[PDB]
Amino acid sequence: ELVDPLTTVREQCEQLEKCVKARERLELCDERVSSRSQTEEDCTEELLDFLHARDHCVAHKLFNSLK
Amino acid sequence: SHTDIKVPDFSDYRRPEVLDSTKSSKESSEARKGFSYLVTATTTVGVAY
Amino acid sequence: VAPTLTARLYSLLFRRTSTFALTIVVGALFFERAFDQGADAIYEHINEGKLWKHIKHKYEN
Amino acid sequence: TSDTTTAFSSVTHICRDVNYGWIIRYMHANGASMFFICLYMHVGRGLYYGSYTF
Amino acid sequence: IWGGFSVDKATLTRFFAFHFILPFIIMAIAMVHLLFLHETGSNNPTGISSDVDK
Amino acid sequence: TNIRKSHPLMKIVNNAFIDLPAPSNISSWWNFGSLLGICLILQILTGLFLAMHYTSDTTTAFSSVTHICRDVNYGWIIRYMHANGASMFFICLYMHVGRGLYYGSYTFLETWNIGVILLLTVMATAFMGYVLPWGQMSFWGATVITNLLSAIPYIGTNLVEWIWGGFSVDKATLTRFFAFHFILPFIIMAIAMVHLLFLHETGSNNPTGISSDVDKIPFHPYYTIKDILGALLLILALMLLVLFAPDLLGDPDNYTPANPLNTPPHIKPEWYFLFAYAILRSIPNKLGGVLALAFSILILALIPLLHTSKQRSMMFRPLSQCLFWALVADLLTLTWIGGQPVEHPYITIGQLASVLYFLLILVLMPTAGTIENKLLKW
Amino acid sequence: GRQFGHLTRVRHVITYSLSPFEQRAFPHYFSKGIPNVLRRTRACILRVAPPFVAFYLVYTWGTQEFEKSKRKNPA
Amino acid sequence: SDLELHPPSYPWSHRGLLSSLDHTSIRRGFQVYKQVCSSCHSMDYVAYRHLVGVCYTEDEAKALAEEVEVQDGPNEDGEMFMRPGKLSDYFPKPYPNPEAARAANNGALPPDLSYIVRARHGGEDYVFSLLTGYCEPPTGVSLREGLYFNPYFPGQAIGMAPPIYNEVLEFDDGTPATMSQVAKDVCTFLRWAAEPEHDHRKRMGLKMLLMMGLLLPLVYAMKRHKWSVLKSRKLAYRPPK
Ligand SMILES: CCCCCCCCCCCCCCCCC[C@@H](O)O[C@H](CO[C@H](O)CCCCCCCCCCCCCCC)COP(=O)(O)OCC[N+](C)(C)C
Ligand code: HEC
Ligand code: HEC
Ligand code: HEC
Ligand code: HEC
Ligand SMILES: CO/C(=C/C(N)=O)[C@H](C)[C@H](/C=C/c1csc(-c2csc([C@@H](C)/C=C/C=C/C(C)C)n2)n1)OC
Repeated sequence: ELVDPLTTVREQCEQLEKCVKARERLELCDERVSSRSQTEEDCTEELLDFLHARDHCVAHKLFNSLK
Repeated sequence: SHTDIKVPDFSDYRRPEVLDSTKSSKESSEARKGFSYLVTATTTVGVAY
Repeated sequence: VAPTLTARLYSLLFRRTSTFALTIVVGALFFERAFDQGADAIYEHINEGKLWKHIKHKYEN
Repeated sequence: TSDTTTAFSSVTHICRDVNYGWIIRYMHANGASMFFICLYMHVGRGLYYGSYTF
Repeated sequence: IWGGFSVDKATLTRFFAFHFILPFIIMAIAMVHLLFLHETGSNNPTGISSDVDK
Repeated sequence: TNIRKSHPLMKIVNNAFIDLPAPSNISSWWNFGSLLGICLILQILTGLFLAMHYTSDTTTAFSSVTHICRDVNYGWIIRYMHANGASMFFICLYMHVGRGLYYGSYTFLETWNIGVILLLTVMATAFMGYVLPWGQMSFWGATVITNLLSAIPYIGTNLVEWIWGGFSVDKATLTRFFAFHFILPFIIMAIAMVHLLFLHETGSNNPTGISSDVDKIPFHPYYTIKDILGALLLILALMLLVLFAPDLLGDPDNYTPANPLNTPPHIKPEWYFLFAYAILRSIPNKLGGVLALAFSILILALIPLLHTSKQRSMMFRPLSQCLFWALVADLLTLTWIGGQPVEHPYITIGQLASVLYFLLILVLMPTAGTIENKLLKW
Repeated sequence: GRQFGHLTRVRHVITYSLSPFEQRAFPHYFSKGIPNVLRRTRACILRVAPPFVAFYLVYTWGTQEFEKSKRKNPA
Repeated sequence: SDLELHPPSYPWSHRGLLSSLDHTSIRRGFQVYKQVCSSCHSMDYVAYRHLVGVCYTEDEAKALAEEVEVQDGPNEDGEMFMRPGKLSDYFPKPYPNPEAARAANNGALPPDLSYIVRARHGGEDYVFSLLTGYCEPPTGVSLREGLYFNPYFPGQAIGMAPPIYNEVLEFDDGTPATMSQVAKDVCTFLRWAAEPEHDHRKRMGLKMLLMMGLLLPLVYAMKRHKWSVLKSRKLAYRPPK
């Protein structure tokens, strides 16, 4: 039931050259904020970097077969 | 001395209908005014719209 | 196009400023028709069916 | 103000609330007809004295 | 001139705009009035020319 | 003899727009004078047709503007014609002042100083103009500029409150600004005709800066048709801006009604105030800020006193040409920076460009002219 | 204001003009115009371009220094 | 946090350099306002009559208008009564004053929805990006539970709860009511409910371009011929003796 084109083509977007690269530095920020005591060197930054690379790709193909 | 004053050659600028020194300009005056006045008539028509 | 169409257009219409004016005003009326809808038809082709004028018959009593 | 809702009230606001607004308001209203008495004198004089020939 | 079928909302504001501009046009027309006038100078009570006593 | 020459109305028109002895060689740079006149008239005819449906009170100011765009037949075009014409009027002002500097036109003292007063007045107009919609930018832009007047030594607060009609940019201020914005374009027109009077007393300057009395041609048909073509280009530039990108130059904040409590993150002038905003924001002091903003425009009244060159125009002056384009590129910098927040890279280079504007006009270009004179052994 | 016949003294200069109906409006529009336009550009590029390049690079550096400043790198 | 992220550039059927709005999708987007965003979001500048000729017909618009109670002007008795919706009625005000929006919508104040694709930088792309680009909070930062989380929101946190989930209605004429569809249509409606004239300006703009394309060479030709007397003039200096 219900096949959303966003998440169908978002999987092609997450699987891109510059995209995974921006998740690598997000994960290394993840396993350092979670790993340390009580820091404030948080990962709101790296989150937005991934979504920059991802949503750039989203726009290119999204509208192809939308009724 | 004023008899040396010839008008410089205009061939470079002359409309082709009046390049021949042996040809009457009257033959082509109608057609030549036509073009420049058509341009104007078309212009005003465009402005009018 | 024997004594040129522009020559006969000059001698018949352009000579007197009266017939020159009359040609413009008669011409401005003709041109307004051929251009308004003539350019609207080109506006139709770039928006083939996405306009309400094309949809029309889908919701008719 | 120029709208139906506030037109009448702004005029009152001028007279009542605005400092010396009542004088400005009546200076205008009376000047309007003062302008007319001068217009009438001026046209009348033109007729009487044949100034109209200009 | 109404902006509708009666003297409505549109008419008040519209009349305001015209009442703002018209006194300026008046002033411009009043300076031409003075131009044409100075071309002869004033008339006088007698209607005889006053060039001999200016 | 000739009706067009001797009639006390047609005579005045003939000697200004028809038989006027004009230079044979005036550039497309001379077109902006007429194009300003077109701009001024265009603003009047859109302005009036806008003033017919617009209300002056806080309660209805924003809504009447919407009412125009949405409900009033072809009101949306009139509205955007106005808004875009306002800045089109500014590009012409900038071209026109620039040309005056480049070509040494400023040497006509009276006609040039009147032009400075024209500039201040057209800018005083547009600043009062943008407040009228009563958007967020209308209010806070109005607030930011007026508050500067609190700095004038002993006379400070009493002045700002007098222009305010209260203790903030309130109800009184909107309607008051409307009245001033209605009248000022007419005063502009009157000052613009004196501008043209003083000008016709010498005739135009030309690209060379040498006198053209030896090669004058009649303003009709040559400049009638050159101005006709030039106006067609203005309508193109104004109408591409209106029928394709009506808000490109516009700030989105002005599309939400004014809130005197909630103040927006960026305080962005319309592009034509950005260079001046930059000059003002760069200096930390209150008194000094306003006095630098004032100086940023009143400086043009000094340029003639600081003509040092034996030649009139920059046409044959290479060092001065470089120093001129330095002024244009520097003004392009002040513009871009004005539309940026007061954070790290922008404080420094913005302050730096400010010093350069003044050092360039007040010192640098007056020196180039002395050197340029010396190189010609003059 | 000044009018023709009062402007200045000029002696010994003949001027030959032609009617617009006898001549073409665009004599050699591209064959002379393009040679001219490059010639006009070459005449001014070293006088107009250098401050604009200097602005452009200040603009591109300045904006790149703006964003690459507020993000951190240590704690 | 203060540091931002910007919308991409979704290729709308009207953000093309000359192209009109998709009229079928202005329709769908009205519904996405009608039973979803009508309960916290004002649209004070759009009336029912505006929908006529655009998306719906004369009947359909009246039929949609009659669907709610409007407070009509005082009767003879002196009290305000309630009547069915007419064509000339404004879109329903959910809150009597924006202070009621504060107390009855989780602390925060929801903005007016007419002129929304023109009051936020990036326009409809931004609203589409805020609507469609919903995600879970990042590490290090805890969202205060009276506020949600969106990357496209300037402050990253704050306010709005998202009703853009799959199928909040079935679309009138054979259309799958997905996430990307239900977000697209509102935006394609809110463009129209910010700039209605959209189609006309672009229609006029084409006529302007075609007019100028005819006029600009023709006026230039008028200028050149007039100027030609000067542009071909020959000088000769003949000093005496
Ligand atoms: C001021 C703010 C507006 C900005 C406008 C800028 C845009 C430019 C448009 C400005 C208009 C310029 C017009 C273009 C100039 C062309 C010259 C034109 O006026 O023709 C002249 C003469 O004018 C025309 O002949 C008059 C024709 C009249 C046509 C009707 C015009 C439409 C108006 C409708 C009239 C009805 C009144 C409305 C009643 C409600 C001279 O013609 P000419 O090139 O030297 O040829 C000589 C004539 N010959 C052939 C006989 C020898
Ligand atoms: C139906 C599909 C819609 C659409 C198109 C939008 N909303 Fe809402 N919204 C609500 C609240 C409380 C806020 C304020 C949050 C804050 O403080 O910013 C909002 C915010 C918006 C926005 C503004 C965000 C922005 O662009 O900056 C927009 C564009 C928007 N919404 C569109 C509350 C509600 C709500 C009740 C809880 C419902 C239902 C909707 N929103 C639905 C919609
Ligand atoms: C058609 C009637 C008419 C009206 C109305 C009129 N003028 Fe005059 N005006 C004249 C005439 C005629 C004269 C010549 C009088 C003379 O010199 O005897 C004149 C004279 C004057 C004078 C010179 C002083 C004088 O009285 O002779 C001034 C100033 C004046 N007009 C301004 C105005 C102003 C201002 C208005 C209002 C806008 C106006 N006039 C209204 C026709 C009139
Ligand atoms: C101080 C800057 C200044 C400003 C601002 C200015 N003028 Fe001028 N203007 C001049 C000077 C100086 C000249 C002389 C130019 C020349 O002949 O080379 C001039 C020339 C003109 C011309 C004749 C055509 C031409 O371009 O040479 C007109 C018309 C014009 N001005 C009108 C205006 C209008 C309208 C305004 C806007 C209200 C205005 N000017 C703004 C100083 C300026
Ligand atoms: C007939 C009076 C009138 C004249 C003349 C006038 N305007 Fe306006 N202008 C208005 C009104 C009313 C508004 C408010 C409606 C609006 O914003 O469209 C306004 C709006 C403006 C705006 C705000 C633009 C916007 O929509 O964002 C600016 C800027 C402006 N005018 C500048 C000018 C300039 C510059 C002049 C010429 C010196 C001028 N106006 C001529 C009445 C006038
Ligand atoms: C009303 O607010 C705004 C208007 C706009 N058109 O951009 C901007 C949003 C605003 C204005 C910026 C700004 C910068 S600079 C300036 C200005 C206004 S006024 C002026 C002087 C030079 C003119 C004085 C004239 C005096 C005569 C009355 C004698 N400069 N305004 O940004 C804060």
